[PDB]
Amino acid sequence: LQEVIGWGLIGWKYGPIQCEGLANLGVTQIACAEKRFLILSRNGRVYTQAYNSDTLAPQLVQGLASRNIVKIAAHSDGHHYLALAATGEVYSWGCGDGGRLGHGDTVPLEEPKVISAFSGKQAGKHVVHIACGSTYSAAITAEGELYTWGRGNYGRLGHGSSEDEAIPMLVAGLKGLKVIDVACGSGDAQTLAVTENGQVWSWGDGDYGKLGRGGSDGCKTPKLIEKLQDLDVVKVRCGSQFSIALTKDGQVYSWGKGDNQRLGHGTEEHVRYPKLLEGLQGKKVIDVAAGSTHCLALTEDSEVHSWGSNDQCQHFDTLRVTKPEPAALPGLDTKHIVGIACGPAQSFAWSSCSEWSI
Repeated sequence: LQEVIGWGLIGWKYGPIQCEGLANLGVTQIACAEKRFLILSRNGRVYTQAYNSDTLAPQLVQGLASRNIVKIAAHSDGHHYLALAATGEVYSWGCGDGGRLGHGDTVPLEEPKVISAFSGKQAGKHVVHIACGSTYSAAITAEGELYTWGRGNYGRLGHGSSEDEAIPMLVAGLKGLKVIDVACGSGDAQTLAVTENGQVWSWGDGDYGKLGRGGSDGCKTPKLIEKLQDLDVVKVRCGSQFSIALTKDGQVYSWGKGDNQRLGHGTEEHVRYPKLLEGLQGKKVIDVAAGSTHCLALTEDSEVHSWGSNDQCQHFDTLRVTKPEPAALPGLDTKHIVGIACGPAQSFAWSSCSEWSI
């Protein structure tokens, strides 16, 4: 068996715990929502489990059996889900408020439904990435177009207004650039994106300087993060009121709200421009997972570092209520971890499910 480790506020357990129930599935991805998480299996099925259930027993998400799912998404402060099929179809379910499901109404859905706006597309118009905010959604096509939809407050969708959209809408401001990553926030939310030239963009609410251009002014269309504009950034992430960027050469920058040590720089001052996370210099980071107020980082050599809030034991290596600076979690160096994920009070890490790796 693959190893799947979890810790934090988990209701099935009487530090880190081995989740054999999840290992049986062959985990490739985990998307953490607010009360539950989705698990994608090697065979392209999707399962769901609540954090606070008495029993660990992931249940099959019905309505996807037809298709081979290759990506899932959800947001750690959210109540809706996206799933992406190998053939390109996008499914959505959960809460419908503000049009976040993308079906042109605000009806909530117990079961996955195809977003017909993305069906019947031709080649480079196929969706290849999906993302959720707390109240909105995004997707990227193979050509590099970015579509957003859902709640529009503070310009989080990037279309020059605060209008909600129940149907996916092209982000015109990036038309002409190839978008390769996007991340969505919560509360008064920011949105971040990365284009193939390695430049980085932000828009939405400006509180705590999470947009990365000083002060706290928001904006309603995508704008360049000038401090990152010479680095080859390849991924972005959003936690609650803060932002993360990761370079091709494994450096990490965090900025935004400072409370509860969520930025990892060692104090709780808000940081209004992207700042290099010194605690990880020397390590080559290959992924970062941002929960609400805590983060994990996976390195090339398979170490798993964490920092931030510890109000709910998100960090099993510290007794104090925060973990100010990044530091390797013990026990995990020897397990060949390849994936990490964070919920609002939860963290997961897994090794590979190839029966060959085992």
